[PDB]
Amino acid sequence: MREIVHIQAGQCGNQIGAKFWEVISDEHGIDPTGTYHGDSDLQLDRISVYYNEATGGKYVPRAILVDLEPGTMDSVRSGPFGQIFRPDNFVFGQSGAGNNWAKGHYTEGAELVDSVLDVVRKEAESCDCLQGFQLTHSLGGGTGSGMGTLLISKIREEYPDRIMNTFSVVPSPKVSDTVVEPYNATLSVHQLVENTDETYCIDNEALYDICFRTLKLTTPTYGDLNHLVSATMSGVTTCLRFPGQLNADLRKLAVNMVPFPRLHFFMPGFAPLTSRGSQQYRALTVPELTQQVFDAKNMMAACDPRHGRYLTVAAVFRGRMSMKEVDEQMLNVQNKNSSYFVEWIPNNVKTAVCDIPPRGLKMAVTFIGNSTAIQELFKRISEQFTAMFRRKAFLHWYTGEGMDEMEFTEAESNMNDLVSEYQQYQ
Amino acid sequence: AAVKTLNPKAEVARAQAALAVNISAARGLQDVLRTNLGPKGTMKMLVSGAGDIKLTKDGNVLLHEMQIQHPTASLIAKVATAQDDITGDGTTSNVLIIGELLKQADLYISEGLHPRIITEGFEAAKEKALQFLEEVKVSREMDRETLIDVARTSLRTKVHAELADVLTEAVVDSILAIKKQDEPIDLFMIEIMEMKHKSETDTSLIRGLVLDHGARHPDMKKRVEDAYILTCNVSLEYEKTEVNSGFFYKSAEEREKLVKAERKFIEDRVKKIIELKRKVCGDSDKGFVVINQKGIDPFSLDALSKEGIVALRRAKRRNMERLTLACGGVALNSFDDLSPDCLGHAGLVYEYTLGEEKFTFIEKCNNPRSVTLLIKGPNKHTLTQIKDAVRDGLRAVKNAIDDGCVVPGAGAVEVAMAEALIKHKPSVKGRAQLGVQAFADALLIIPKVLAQNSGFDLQETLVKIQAEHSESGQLVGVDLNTGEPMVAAEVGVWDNYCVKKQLLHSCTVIATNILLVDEIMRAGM
Amino acid sequence: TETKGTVLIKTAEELMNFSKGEENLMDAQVKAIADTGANVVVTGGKVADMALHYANKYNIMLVRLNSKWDLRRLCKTVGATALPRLTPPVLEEMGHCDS
Amino acid sequence: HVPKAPGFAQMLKEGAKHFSGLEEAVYRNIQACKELAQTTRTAYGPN
Amino acid sequence: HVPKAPGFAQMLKEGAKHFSGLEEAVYRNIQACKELAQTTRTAYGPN
Amino acid sequence: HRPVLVLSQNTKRESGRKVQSGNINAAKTIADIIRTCLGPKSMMKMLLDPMGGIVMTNDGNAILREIQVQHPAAKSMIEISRTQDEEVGDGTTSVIILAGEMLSVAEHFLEQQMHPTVVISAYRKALDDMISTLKKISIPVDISDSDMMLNIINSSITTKAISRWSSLACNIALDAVKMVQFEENGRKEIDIKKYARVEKIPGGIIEDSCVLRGVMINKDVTHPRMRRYIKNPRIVLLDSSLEYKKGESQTDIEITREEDFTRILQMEEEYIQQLCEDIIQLKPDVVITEKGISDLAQHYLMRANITAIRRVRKTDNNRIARACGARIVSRPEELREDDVGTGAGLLEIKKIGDEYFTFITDCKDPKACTILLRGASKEILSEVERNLQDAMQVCRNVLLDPQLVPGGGASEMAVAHALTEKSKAMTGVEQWPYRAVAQALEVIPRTLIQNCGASTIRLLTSLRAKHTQENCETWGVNGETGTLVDMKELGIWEPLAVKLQTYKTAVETAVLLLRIDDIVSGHKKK
Amino acid sequence: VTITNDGATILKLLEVEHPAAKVLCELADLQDKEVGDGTTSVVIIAAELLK
Amino acid sequence: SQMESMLISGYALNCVVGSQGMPKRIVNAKIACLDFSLQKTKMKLGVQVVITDPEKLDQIRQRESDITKERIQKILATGANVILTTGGIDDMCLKYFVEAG
Amino acid sequence: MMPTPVILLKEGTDSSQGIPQLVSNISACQVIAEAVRTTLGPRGMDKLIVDGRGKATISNDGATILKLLDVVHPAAKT
Amino acid sequence: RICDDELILIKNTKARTSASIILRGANDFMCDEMERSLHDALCVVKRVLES
Ligand SMILES: Nc1ncnc2c1ncn2[C@@H]1O[C@H](COP(=O)(O)OP(=O)(O)O)[C@@H](O)[C@H]1O
Ligand SMILES: Nc1ncnc2c1ncn2[C@@H]1O[C@H](COP(=O)(O)OP(=O)(O)O)[C@@H](O)[C@H]1O
Ligand SMILES: Nc1ncnc2c1ncn2[C@@H]1O[C@H](COP(=O)(O)OP(=O)(O)O)[C@@H](O)[C@H]1O
Ligand SMILES: [Mg+2]
Repeated sequence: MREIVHIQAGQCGNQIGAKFWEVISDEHGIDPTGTYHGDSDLQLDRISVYYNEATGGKYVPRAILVDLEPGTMDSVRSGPFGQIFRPDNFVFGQSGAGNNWAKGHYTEGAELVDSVLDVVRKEAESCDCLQGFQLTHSLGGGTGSGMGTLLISKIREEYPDRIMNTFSVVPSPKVSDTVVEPYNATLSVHQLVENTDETYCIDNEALYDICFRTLKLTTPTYGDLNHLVSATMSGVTTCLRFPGQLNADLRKLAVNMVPFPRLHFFMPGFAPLTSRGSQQYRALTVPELTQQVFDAKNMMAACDPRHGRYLTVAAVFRGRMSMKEVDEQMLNVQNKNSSYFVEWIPNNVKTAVCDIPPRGLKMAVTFIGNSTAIQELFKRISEQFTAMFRRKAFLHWYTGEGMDEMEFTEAESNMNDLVSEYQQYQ
Repeated sequence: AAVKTLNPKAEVARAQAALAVNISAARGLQDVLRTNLGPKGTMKMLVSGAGDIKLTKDGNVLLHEMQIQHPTASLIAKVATAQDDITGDGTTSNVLIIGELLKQADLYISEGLHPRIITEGFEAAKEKALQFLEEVKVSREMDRETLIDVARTSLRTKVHAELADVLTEAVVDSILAIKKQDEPIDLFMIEIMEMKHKSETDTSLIRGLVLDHGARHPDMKKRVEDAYILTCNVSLEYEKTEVNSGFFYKSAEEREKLVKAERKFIEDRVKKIIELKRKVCGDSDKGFVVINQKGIDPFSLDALSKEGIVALRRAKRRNMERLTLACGGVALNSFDDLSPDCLGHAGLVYEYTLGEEKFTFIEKCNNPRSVTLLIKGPNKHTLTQIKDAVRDGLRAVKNAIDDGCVVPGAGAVEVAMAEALIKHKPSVKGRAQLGVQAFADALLIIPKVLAQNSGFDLQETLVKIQAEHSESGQLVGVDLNTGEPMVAAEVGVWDNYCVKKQLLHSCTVIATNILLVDEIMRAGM
Repeated sequence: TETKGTVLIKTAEELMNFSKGEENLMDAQVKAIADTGANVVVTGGKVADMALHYANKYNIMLVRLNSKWDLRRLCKTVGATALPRLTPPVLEEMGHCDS
Repeated sequence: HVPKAPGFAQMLKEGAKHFSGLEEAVYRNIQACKELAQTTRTAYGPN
Repeated sequence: HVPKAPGFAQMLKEGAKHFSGLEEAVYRNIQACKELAQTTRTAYGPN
Repeated sequence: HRPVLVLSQNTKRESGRKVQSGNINAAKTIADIIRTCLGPKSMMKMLLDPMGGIVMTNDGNAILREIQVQHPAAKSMIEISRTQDEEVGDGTTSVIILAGEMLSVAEHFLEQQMHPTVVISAYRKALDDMISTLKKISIPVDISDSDMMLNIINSSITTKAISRWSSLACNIALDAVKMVQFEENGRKEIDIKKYARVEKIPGGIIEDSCVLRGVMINKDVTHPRMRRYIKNPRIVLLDSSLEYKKGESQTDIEITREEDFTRILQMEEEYIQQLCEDIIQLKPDVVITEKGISDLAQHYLMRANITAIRRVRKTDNNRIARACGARIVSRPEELREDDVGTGAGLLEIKKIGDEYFTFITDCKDPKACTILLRGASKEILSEVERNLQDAMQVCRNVLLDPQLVPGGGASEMAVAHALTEKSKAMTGVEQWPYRAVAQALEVIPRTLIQNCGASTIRLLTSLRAKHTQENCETWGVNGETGTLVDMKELGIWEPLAVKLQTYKTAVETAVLLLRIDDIVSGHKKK
Repeated sequence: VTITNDGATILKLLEVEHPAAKVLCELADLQDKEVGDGTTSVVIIAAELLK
Repeated sequence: SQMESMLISGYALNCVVGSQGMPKRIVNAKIACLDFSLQKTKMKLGVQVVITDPEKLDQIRQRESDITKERIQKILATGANVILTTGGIDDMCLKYFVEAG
Repeated sequence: MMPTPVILLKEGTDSSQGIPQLVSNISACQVIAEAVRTTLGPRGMDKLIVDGRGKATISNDGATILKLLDVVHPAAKT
Repeated sequence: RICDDELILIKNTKARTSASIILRGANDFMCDEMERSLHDALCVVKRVLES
């Protein structure tokens, strides 16, 4: 049981979602045209969670690809293993969003989202017990903010009680693509703290310095960008896709990640980060990988964990190792660096492990946890939102589609309330 | 130019330059879309970037799925979007009027005149064209034989006249048994399902509903006669509390007591269903079908299968609206007031599997007021031909029921309207004398395109049609078989009143605004 | 259970008897199908080590079917019904093959 | 020196192609389906 | 997405520009000759 | 590689005549863009957006907002038209032409070795004399008359594209302002942006467009058993949710007994039924909230014959609170009889183009209305929406200041003769820049004859001779024909707040751009 | 775009590199706190004192 | 223009009222200056809600708004008409100012 | 940002104007006067100028030093 | 009404009778110049009344 339907909505969601199934099909040994190539119940038991078994042995991924562009999703049509999905899981959009939040909701969203909900209904027929949904999108995209915010609200009319695990690609504080990026980031999050429970923060432009300095890449691109993001996506859904002693599904992850439901912005990441030549000349031990996730060199967002304080720490390891050394190593950091941890939690760092090795790396750990690192990033978004709205610059692009001046006022009051929500325990 | 000085990367078009951009682009959309107007039009195969075939010739699907990047083509595509949104047909004829309102006006603006003088003649010609349209409409009290000829005209122009005899019986008989006593007919009560069973000429009209999901348990009955429909909105699957609670137990004997107790609230919903089957005199067959919009766990599916209750799951939003009218029950959201008054009735509930995909059929209702057109096209692209023609035909008969009058057919409206503007051409008494002439010649493209697609002559046909109209009083039209002028009101070729009314209003305003554009430019970078 | 799952111990009597209480709970369920005359027990999911201890003790054969479409074809083969609950006293939904 | 032929009435495609007529559309669909008929003609029958 | 304005009636040049009217041709010839008048205005006279 | 010893790296320096005479040419360039969009014989200007949309308009504010310029003085003129758009409605295109002409005559005096502070001190003395001239030629307006207010709004939309449907658009814009004119305490206010929502629906004809006596939203009913046609409903507006959500705490429940897990699932159903019993004590008919409604709340409102709408926007809840007179409450157990929207008229869930629309119309005395626009496409409906915003704001200025100025060139020529006769007593070096302000006002009657194709020599010589006498003083330029007709017979009248804001902004634009003698560009900031 | 003529607002937004240039730029910032209008005249005197 | 620069004898606050149901003009007003967020009563990090009885669940959930509205009724019964807050007033607490005027 | 015409001024030429031009010419003559400043008087030193070919020429005459500096400034050539 | 925004005013405050100045200009570039020129003018009368 506990089936999860995946919804890859947006331009940036399909680029991550193309390599998201490349890791699952390689670790489980699922043949794209055969039946399976597994070995035991570590890989063959959890096939029915993320795949629906057809008659004959062919496995179909529970994935819905939504995009308001024909040319973007054609790479996932007949490209890098994109012919394995259902033909009705390829909902195209002939009208582009144009990096506008108001166009994807009132113009494009009024005619497409009734058909996108039909694809979730057909996927839920093969789900004997629906656990929840995931949503990979972006804040600086038109379809990621248009078909990601309106899709997450209409899915609660049919699924009001099920959990949600959204994946949000945050914009970068270093470079900018357009001036409406503080507009699209403020409007998408303002309806995201309303009735959701999980949201990560991944910065793509911040990973260009990680590939240049650590992964030893001279000229990075979008193909080298999404490789280590897929390692972070597979690290969260490790115990969900592989059985083990530390059983923790998405239902157990929704409770033990947030003491409060509103402050649900996490900082994903993983470890280690080795290049293509210096990987074999490095040994990986238990205190080596456990002490690398706390530093600033293993962050997926442009943040600084050296000036913050965490609330809940969860880590999933890869490989048969002694997990009693993880708790004893992290407890010694909580006594000497108690200003970075919680004072009333005796076991801040949670433990998770599996018996399936990853691709390429021998041992690997991932970092899932919230802190005050999102608080300093939410101030820069509201700072750019304040200067643009006070001059009322480019408001006719939004108010001409169905918005108003009071819509941005309520979107500014509650987003600055989230800044004071993180400012209490800082 | 002034825009080149401020922004060096900003293109511009001047007064005599921007007029040639909009007119030559309107001729580009006119010369493409004129090959599909009427029954003698040709099919267009539209291939996207993926490689799928979209074989259709409707004017709205042609303009949207066309690789064109032009600002003039985006204005006509938005007017063509609203023509296929509120009234169905009238999209191909929409673009051909705009293609002639800018081409006939170019003969005067380039010959010294101002574009505003032509737009003043379009408003004076629209006032006479609106008054003449109310004099040619025929009220026939919405007879069921009249609606056949209305649906036959809209269906022939999208199929090869072998399926038009089949789809007319599936469109007219579907639109009559929805609403009565002067009620607006809701088109959401008709379900359109795509099948692959027999052939394209096998689309039938199911009197009930066809659900695209089947039973999710192998022990359930596949064919159920004399069933009771119990429409539910509750969630029979396992749900947790909103507050994160979890369990705490001491021994292993108390572990199995918590699994039995956590399903007690789930089984209390199932016990309300199996006790309703015992209160409807279950000493017979007495089939029970639960559609159940929200999901059901396999624990409750195993409990309902032992009693003999077919239980579906994951229904649509409008399935609780169409089946509620068809079965006559009450779509409940709780099991606190279960009664036989909220139950439905169907004479036959059966399923059928088409390539590991079940389809639940519900038939034999008394007064359903909700039907389903079962399209069984062989290919994937042939399903898009019938679905785009059914909604073109359903919106045609919906306008003929709401409006009390019927408008005549092919050339019985456009030729008679153009002759009425010639006798009222000296009535303007000013410089706008040539504006009524440009509007009257633009309305004559509908007999010109229909005479061109049928293979006949263009100018020789329009002489004989205008001769029979000037020497008689009957609204004569175009015959696409012989070329002789034939009356459209007698041969059974009709049209909608709201289509011809909006063709005189949406095309005229979008032509007077395009002719008053002289500064096409691209700035903002 | 399905929500969280957590064992709560408050005294030494609940810790020492928890391991022996789990083995006696699994022993009564495997011997419940051995009294009904079963010989072959085919499951869909995984099987613990304590379930294999009493399957070889009461001499019943275990068959692991990881595919769920192959499990439905086995019910049409021997004429049985797939039970979603754990091992009951099976009244009449047993399978019957020859070898 | 050498001139060229530009677009005429509706060349608004951004890299797409267009086919119209009996020779450019109808006869080319026949010759493409003729090659699939000659492909599986050898694998037809008991021999 | 973003459309653009193409040539209209006589855009047949291979990299050459064109000026027509009073604002594009006559007013720009005046402002260009005005800059030469303001250039040599300082060097005019005995001072 | 040794660095170069420089100062203020990667920045520009420019001073002298290239900045004083450089900002004039940037102001003349923008004034030549919208010069063909002032008279009634104007033409539309099709624009292209970076989002992919198309803005086909002739309004001077909507054109300049779609232009991205790189010149610094050109960025100042765009913010001038944004100021005129927020203060008045039809005060846009006239300021950009006038500020370009006041800087056109200012470039002449900068070549005569005159200091720019002398021209600005003459501009401020000329600005104080243009305000006193318009107040002498004004006329009091009877705001209680309906036919008098229709002639004011018709004069503002004759330039725009809704001049063809002038008999319909004048009645819509007049009834929209008179409905939203709300006064609770001792302060009169007119809010035509938060309460007078202009919604456009593609389809139908423009002649069927009308202002509804109430509000409308694009929302369907939550359940098909709920009524879609109520005669006189009692609408109760909510703000909180009708669901069960997690509290703002770290609540966790330890479940040790068997009856504990089934009790929490029953207490979640009894909590929803408690707040559903608190809203039916006032016997309502329509429940409207902003957050989600669970299916347990839909069941109790179904058998109580209550039509519930789910996810109405917050700006739409503030608009329906003024129409029905309801109170937006956020607590179901604190409902009162004053929070019920009595007096609401017919409620009907219509369908316009395969989409349901909730209509709340036919109210007794609504304080907020919704203009229903129906046209050919979304392209021309954005034009009528931008023209009705310029038609409702010019009615707001008359209701706050009932004075009219004779427009159509008669306003500019009545002050240009007043500045000429007052310049005879100057006797100084500021006399000649004082005369250029009266000559700069001539560009507004220059534009009305250049758009219709009339002569600018034979007409302006006769128009200047008509204002030599003090008796008539109201002769303007008729843009329809092209002759000189008195504005007392045509009916072209502009409000006082439009003409005062036009002259105050065009002078101070020339004040700012004449004190600029240096430009530094190339530095960064935080 | 920032249109100003005060001696403090110009030199604060203007980027400088020379160490002798940062003395005169920080001299204008001190005139706002101590006096508040005296912040074009100090920069011309302090540069002519060095000339 | 620059000749319409108002000299407001008093103070000119650069903020909005928020909810559009409050009287925007109050004569003879009594200003209540306070700095604490008028939101729902959220417990701190050291305090958690661990309930052992399902009957005591709904009384704790209603207590987060009853303690919140207890402060808003004792600052409003003293004649205060204008309340200035540097923190945050959520949508539940805005009802008590519209109801009391 | 100011001059953006369709036809430019001459080709690409830059020209200073007024009072900043004259101080630019006076300060340019001060730099070229330092190459003859230390060569005056009986206690004045000589200077050594090396060209691109490597030929060394040590002198103290003003007609010898200034001809080997290769000055391209217009006012400093006077 | 402050030209399409909301501004709250308090009249004479009944205790100290303070003052606030609302500036009115053509564009945002003049309003930033009018704010800097008014703040330098407030510092002149401050030093005269003190010293
Ligand atoms: N059987 C017929 N005989 C003559 N004319 C017909 C017939 N059927 C349709 N037409 C004409 O074809 C024209 C276009 O029909 P259709 O293609 O359905 O609408 P549109 O062109 O707007 O998409 C109509 O104006 C009608 O007069
Ligand atoms: N019938 C008419 N006769 C003469 N002049 C007219 C007529 N209608 C409008 N005008 C003039 O056209 C001008 C249009 O100004 P407009 O661009 O609407 O200003 P804004 O941009 O502030 O709205 C008005 O100043 C008015 O004097
Ligand atoms: N009416 C006037 N007559 C003569 N000189 C004046 C007049 N008004 C101002 N000034 C001079 O202009 C100068 C302006 O200096 P300013 O730039 O304000 O200094 P700071 O930058 O320190 O504020 C003053 O030194 C003053 O002497
Ligand atoms: Mg106007």
